[PDB]
Amino acid sequence: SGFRKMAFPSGKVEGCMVQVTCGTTTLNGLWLDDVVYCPRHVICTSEDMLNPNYEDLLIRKSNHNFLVQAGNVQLRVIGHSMQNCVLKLKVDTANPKTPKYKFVRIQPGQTFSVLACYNGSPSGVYQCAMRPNFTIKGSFLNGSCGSVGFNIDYDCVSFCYMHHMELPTGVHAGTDLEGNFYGPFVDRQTAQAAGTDTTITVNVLAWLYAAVINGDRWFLNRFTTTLNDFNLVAMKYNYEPLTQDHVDILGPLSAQTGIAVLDMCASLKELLQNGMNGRTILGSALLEDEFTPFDVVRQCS
Amino acid sequence: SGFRKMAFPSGKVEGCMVQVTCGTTTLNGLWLDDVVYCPRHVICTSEDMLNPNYEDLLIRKSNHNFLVQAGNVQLRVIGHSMQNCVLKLKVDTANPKTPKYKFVRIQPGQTFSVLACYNGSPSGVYQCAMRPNFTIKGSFLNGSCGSVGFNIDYDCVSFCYMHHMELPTGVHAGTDLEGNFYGPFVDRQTAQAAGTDTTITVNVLAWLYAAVINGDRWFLNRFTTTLNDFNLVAMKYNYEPLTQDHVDILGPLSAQTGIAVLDMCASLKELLQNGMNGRTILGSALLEDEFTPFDVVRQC
Ligand SMILES: Cc1cc(CNCCS(C)(=O)=O)ccc1Br
Ligand SMILES: [Cl-]
Ligand code: NA
Repeated sequence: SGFRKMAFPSGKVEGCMVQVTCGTTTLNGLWLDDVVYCPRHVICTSEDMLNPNYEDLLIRKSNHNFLVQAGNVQLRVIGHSMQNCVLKLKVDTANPKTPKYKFVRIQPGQTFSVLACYNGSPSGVYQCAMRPNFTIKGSFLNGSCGSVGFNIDYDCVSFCYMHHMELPTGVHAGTDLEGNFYGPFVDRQTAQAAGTDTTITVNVLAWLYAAVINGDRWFLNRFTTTLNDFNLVAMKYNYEPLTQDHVDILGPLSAQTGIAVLDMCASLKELLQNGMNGRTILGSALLEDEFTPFDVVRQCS
Repeated sequence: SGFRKMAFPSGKVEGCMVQVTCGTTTLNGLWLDDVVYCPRHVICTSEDMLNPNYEDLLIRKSNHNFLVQAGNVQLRVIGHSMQNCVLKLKVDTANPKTPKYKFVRIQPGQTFSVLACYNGSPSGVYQCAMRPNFTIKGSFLNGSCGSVGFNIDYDCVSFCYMHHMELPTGVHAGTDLEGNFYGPFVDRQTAQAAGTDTTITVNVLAWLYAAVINGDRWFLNRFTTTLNDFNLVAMKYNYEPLTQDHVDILGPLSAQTGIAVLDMCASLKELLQNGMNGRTILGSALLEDEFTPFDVVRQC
């Protein structure tokens, strides 16, 4: 037993991290087959970043303006193009460490592992959720840009995130690997704030199941409720609505414990109103919302 | 900006994880050069659980009683020996993925990454600390036995923990990679209980210094304290005594932030007295004790 914020093993992704330099800017790229993926803002000077014309800045650029380094080996760039906010550098050599992979776009509430890198060198792994306001509460210092987020499904790496920038509040904004932003953000130096964030209700519920599975049962009660009743409470506390689909995804956990989602919703309703009466759940004084139902089943079963 | 329980990249450890089978028992082994390290309890059955005579059970085994599997490849055992509570199976192939490594025994309060593994397949990675009572609050199911804890400093993997057992309170007990247990525990399923756990005071202080660095000052006060007065208070909340060693260790974070170690100690005494009054520090509504002074300087 025990319950921890757990990342996927990072090794299949560590094998894909390179350093990309354009002028004075250095950051991380993802090397898969014969292409290196990195944020297009690597082509910007600090002057450029206030109002960049990426079209113009890039036609002015050529292959030789890009220094790709895989540890102690220079990769030769033989092509360059832009997909949305991502720069694709074609290289002369396929990554012999390319895993089975696809590019996937995640939904808010979904979790993924982040390999934090500095100078194309993997430094840390941590599990994140994509927030309802499309930011992530990561840990990123300068040179972190181009760090990626991923899931593993058997042998297949699903790449879902690339880090572009930190917002004024300390939270982070990035794209999928096709360079589409998550959330209403642009890759320019400008005034950008995260929306007011919400709590991922289905994830809180999943985590209450994890707590019960690990013997932390105090908050259970004899009561049940309804989606409509609960959701008027949720909306009140800046919780996402619980849909019937959320209820069905918790299904397995509802079985293994005998606590039906609206049964557990009544526990949660009461924690939102009355609080934790001091106590903790899985060594947290907060209602944790960065474990999905899948995460709880995966780690506990 | 941001502050997260960050684990080390697990890749150098993933290339060393194999499956070890003996009798009907399967758990994880660590493949470094021509040696596979696993818990010696792999050679026990039901009737050997309470009072295993390990020297007696191991002399009755031949090399071919051990089935070592690295993915699809079967490894050939050519030798076995026991060092303390760890079994060392010699194999005919050196692991070509062996990273630079060492074995270190850590002290309570130190942090490390765990790679939780089942059937020699890595399942996930998380950060832990050695608690003052010599347990770890891990996440471990049946079959995770022989999973390892490590640090990675400057490309060298420092192995500091191998998982052996879960105690009745749901916390975890293991050995260093020389097979010596952390704490008073033994590889017998005889009744054992960990000491009352305590909060790692030096870690809480480092994490408060981290809060100040990332721009949180709400919990500072105008007070200072003597070391001795701080300990008389902190022990009433089951906090570990703070030593002059702990004070020296915080000197850098003190100098970085301009707050004296004993001023920060006054702030902690007040937080223990008041709680957080509906506020958070680095996103926590509790006082975090699984970040070391070193960890806070690395991540920040
Ligand atoms: C002493 C000890 C023995 C065991 C024996 N394995 C557990 C079940 S079985 C019959 O498959 O081996 C485990 C841990 C310790 Br600690
Ligand atoms: Cl140590
Ligand atoms: Na209930």
